[PDB]
Amino acid sequence: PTKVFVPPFKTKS
Amino acid sequence: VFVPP
Amino acid sequence: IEPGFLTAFEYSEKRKMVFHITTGSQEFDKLLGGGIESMAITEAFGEFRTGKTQLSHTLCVTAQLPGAGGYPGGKIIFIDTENTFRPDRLRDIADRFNVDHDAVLDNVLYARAYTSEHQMELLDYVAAKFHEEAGIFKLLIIDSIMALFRVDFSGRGELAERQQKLAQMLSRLQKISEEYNVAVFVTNQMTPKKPIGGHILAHASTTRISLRKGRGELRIAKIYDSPEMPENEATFAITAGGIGDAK
Amino acid sequence: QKHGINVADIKKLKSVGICTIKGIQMTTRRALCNVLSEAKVDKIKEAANKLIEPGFLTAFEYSEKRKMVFHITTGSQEFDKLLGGGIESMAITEAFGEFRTGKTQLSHTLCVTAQLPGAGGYPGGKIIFIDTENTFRPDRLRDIADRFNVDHDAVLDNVLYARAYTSEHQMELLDYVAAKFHEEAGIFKLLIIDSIMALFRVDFSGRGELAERQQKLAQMLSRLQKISEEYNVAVFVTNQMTKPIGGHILAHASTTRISLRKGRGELRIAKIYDSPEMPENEATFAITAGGIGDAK
Amino acid sequence: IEPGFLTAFEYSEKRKMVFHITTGSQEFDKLLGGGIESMAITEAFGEFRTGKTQLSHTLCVTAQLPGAGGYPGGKIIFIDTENTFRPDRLRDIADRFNVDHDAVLDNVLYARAYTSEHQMELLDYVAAKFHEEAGIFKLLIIDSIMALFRVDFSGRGELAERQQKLAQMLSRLQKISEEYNVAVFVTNQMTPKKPIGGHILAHASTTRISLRKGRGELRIAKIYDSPEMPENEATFAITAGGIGDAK
Amino acid sequence: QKHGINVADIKKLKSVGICTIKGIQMTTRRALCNVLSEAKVDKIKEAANKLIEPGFLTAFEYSEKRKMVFHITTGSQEFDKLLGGGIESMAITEAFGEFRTGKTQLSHTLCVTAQLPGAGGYPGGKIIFIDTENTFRPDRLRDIADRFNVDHDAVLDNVLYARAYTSEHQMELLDYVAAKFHEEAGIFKLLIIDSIMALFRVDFSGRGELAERQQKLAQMLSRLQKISEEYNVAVFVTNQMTKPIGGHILAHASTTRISLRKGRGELRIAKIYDSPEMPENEATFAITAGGIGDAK
Ligand SMILES: [Cl-]
Ligand SMILES: [Cl-]
Ligand SMILES: [Cl-]
Ligand SMILES: [Cl-]
Ligand SMILES: [Mg+2]
Ligand SMILES: [Mg+2]
Repeated sequence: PTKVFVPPFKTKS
Repeated sequence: VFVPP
Repeated sequence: IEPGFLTAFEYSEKRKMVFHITTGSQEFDKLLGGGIESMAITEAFGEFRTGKTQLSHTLCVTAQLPGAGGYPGGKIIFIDTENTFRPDRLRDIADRFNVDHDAVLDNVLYARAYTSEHQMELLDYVAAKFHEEAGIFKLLIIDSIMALFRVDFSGRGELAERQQKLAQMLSRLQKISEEYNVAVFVTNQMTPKKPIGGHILAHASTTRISLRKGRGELRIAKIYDSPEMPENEATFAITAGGIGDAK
Repeated sequence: QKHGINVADIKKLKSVGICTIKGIQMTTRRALCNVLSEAKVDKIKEAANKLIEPGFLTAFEYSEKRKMVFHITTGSQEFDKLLGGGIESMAITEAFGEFRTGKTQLSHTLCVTAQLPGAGGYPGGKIIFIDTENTFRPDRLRDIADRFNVDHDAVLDNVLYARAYTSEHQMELLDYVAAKFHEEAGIFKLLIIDSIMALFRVDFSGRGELAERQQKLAQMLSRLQKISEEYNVAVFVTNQMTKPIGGHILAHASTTRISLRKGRGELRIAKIYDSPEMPENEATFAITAGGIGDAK
Repeated sequence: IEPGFLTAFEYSEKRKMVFHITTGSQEFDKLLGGGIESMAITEAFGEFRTGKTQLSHTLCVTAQLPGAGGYPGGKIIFIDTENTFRPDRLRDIADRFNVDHDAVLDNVLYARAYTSEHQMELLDYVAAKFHEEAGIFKLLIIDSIMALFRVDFSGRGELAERQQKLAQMLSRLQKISEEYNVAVFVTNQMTPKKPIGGHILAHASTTRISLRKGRGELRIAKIYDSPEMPENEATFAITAGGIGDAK
Repeated sequence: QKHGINVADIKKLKSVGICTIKGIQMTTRRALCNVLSEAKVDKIKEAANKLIEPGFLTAFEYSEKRKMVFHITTGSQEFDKLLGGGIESMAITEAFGEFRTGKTQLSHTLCVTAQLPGAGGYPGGKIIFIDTENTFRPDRLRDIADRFNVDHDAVLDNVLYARAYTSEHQMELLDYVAAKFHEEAGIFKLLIIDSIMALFRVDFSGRGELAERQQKLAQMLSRLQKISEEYNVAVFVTNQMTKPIGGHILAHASTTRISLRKGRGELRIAKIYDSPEMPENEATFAITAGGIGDAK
């Protein structure tokens, strides 16, 4: 599989 | 080859 | 070596991937056919009081948001020649779009260019970064595209090498936008009030936008060199939350 | 010796004085049989003409070549009447004007009309599109193919495309164009260059670099004329204005020059450049989602 | 090597062979002293609407017809720099003179010149062809003489080599006309309305004709730089059958 | 091999094609594991980034760098309001005007105010003063130190000074400035150059020598920006007028440009250069024996 972009909705960790 | 449409 | 040709069918498959990044203003987007287009260079110029920097900062956030036509959002590369990039400005824009500050800031890559040679070397790292995280980055911002070229070649005799170096960078920029399917947004200065760069910058840019002040706090965007008609113009507003629509 | 001329017979001409390839063809049949027989003189004169190529053919042989000349419809009957049938083969047709005028619409319309059988037994053929402006849009051809009731994928498969980023690259592309025409002989009928000169203004933006710009521009245009005439293809090029750019170099290379301008409302006008102010030198046409057409 | 001198008697014997090729118009011929003269370069210039191409095409047929002073007719060599030669045009002119189309077309040799260097190389093949079929060819047409020189040397610094190459071609052209007893007819462009080429072309040409539009469809031919007098002017007509006389 | 990359592992990349340092960093992690393990690829990619320095850091990392940005008070609250707190760090601030205006007063005042703890937790620090005009007067700092109630000898011990006699010497001094900032990390907070360009006009006083003047001037200013941003220091430079000198080179390098002019009587006015004619872009201040201050 490939790496998909995750929009900045969720706060980073 | 040319296929005329 | 055989650089070859590709059929218009193969080119159509490549163009089916073309996206637009919203400016934050629906009227401005209508003018651009959806927003800042990928596989193309969009240039915005005007006075310093106009929203060139506001549009640059707004795009840093809107490019990360899912949009029209299945646009999924992506990371951004910001090349700064003016020392104007302010991450604190992105926090207010992220608040408007209801998105996390640290997440917005983590998806923007930044570099200061101090010389025209350095600006060109940065494009080598940009291409390599796009090649690493394939399909991850969607926007390359260069604010501004030419100020360093005026600085490094400030003589009348050095204009020949300035034009050559400028054309070499712009042809590479077009190749990056088209090979990696990214929108390239660049800002420019003016010197009548005409944009700098002559035919070199006019040719490289697929869309050129003239920004000017309108009534009070409102702003007007127009396609440069286009006839004087209403469809070639759009009204927008500048707020703490970036480029938006008029009240 | 490649053709089959004897080793002992090639050294016979070196003694009397013949030492170059140009001296073989220029020496007459009346003086060649004094070193000799006319059977061997006709073999030495034929092999010299193969290598040297003087380019002399009778007007009858040229008429046989011109009988193959075709026209590619613009999509507008009025525009075609103005051009004597449309975009002519064995010739460069240049169209210039403002950005708002239909230079790109005519470029895209020709991508489809060149594939359609037309008047004078024109059978249709493939196209090569060289793009210097990043304006070619295959999606635009689908709407034009719909107007002519022809398959989208078939139209797109018959158009070859290349982006030129520099003037040097634009010239290198013409080497591949000639080779492609030589492969599928009689298959391709149109070569579009949109635009012909923007890269030349870009690469040579200095007053001192104008001498090399003119030389490189003239070298490309003379090659372009040779491609159009040797391979019997119509060459359609678009140009910018400042009057059209290119000076005498582009004016000479182009056999037909068309000035495009906006008319009443959405209508457009095409005129032969530098021609007298008369109605027969002008034509009215319309631009629609289906390309260049006639007025309502 | 001894290039030497020849007596005026020997030169008179050479000049006794001088002929004229009818233009198709008796009035135009009277002006030229019989028509296009051999052992000489005749230049015709004017606007594009004037009959420079009509005169070029008419001569392709009239040069093959027996004429005044025992002129027997002969073959023609047409060097085309404008892409204007049209054999179909000669068929209508051949019909006017009641001569076979294929026979007219077989007696005209044709070559396209794409560069000034190529135009000069073609003159080497022209001389060799004249030397092969001695006394067979009677006319060499160059339409046009200088357009390629303006094209190849379009800079102010390249004007010195342009003048040298132009003078080298024209001196060779005079030598071909005089050594092989052929009429050389060349067309030229204008840039007041004056012919291009300066003193170089003015010197090389023995007869210079200015062509202009007259009343309605009529045309006027005049000897260039000559005084304003009626004997230096002639009226002619242009029809589907070529250059002719007025109704 | 300096970092610790194996001798047999460095020659593995030479066989596939990697021969330069730029080809190591530009080759992706996806293509580097086809020659290999991702444990050794992360060691080859990290060591390449140490030597080559692409300069790419996220906007979060840049925000952490900008959180350290400070302002050095001018001594006038109105002037500070205009500047957003005062002379900003990681930036070049240029002040120009007539000789009678307070360019030298502001230079000398900053020599003292930069040592005083200020707003936003600014702790104070040492200063480097590069003098091209022979105008630096330590006795002037004693009167300003008296106004701020601070010891004279302590103020004078925290200011480093150098006279530049030529443009070449001025540039060489910037090499020693960078090294001094690198020694006492976080100790120095201000670099003053009074004046930035007078030596460049002097050394290149011909029309033909303007090309090398512009090159040398741009080289110094780009180095100056790098020093201000890498070492987090405020750079304050003074300039002459003819409009300020330096053209686009100095206008670009300076992030904030201040025009100083005389106001009513002994009062002075500071304005942001090239900004619109509005009151928020202007401020009134006074010049006293105690340096730059507010109006009575
Ligand atoms: Cl701005
Ligand atoms: Cl159009
Ligand atoms: Cl004509
Ligand atoms: Cl002062
Ligand atoms: Mg071009
Ligand atoms: Mg100085």
